[PDB]
Amino acid sequence: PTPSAPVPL
Amino acid sequence: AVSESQLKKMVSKYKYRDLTVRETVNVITLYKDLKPVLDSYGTGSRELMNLTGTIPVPYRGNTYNIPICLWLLDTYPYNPPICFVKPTSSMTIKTGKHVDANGKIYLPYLHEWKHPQSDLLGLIQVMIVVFGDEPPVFSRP
Repeated sequence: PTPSAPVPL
Repeated sequence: AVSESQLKKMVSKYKYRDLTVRETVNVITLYKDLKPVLDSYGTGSRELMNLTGTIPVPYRGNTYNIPICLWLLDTYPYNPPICFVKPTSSMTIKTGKHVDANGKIYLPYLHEWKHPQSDLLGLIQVMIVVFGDEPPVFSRP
């Protein structure tokens, strides 16, 4: 339930 | 643990109250991390209900909890919601085709929005597909 985002290319 | 009674309260000034409450219930039932809140948008006097939290977005076989905020105007569902990606301190907004510098979301679904064909569940379904293809936020490298 914690906001997450993918790593940059 | 909100209730339909409390939600109806939040939208006392709305033009389509039950329709807004009904869809909000549908959204928070399917998307457990989206919470309804009555807050001010732009001006302290412009109180509106918004759905804030995250939505599950699969990106290359991995699910990410993308932070968003959906402002429901007092004309919902006849007018589309105003949507934003809300980056945390560990991420940055990826300005691109569907997201501007301020994190405002742009989607064909929003641009041509019309009741009854358009609804929040449909909108979020679109976001999951679109953001799964092009994430609106990325972690700080």
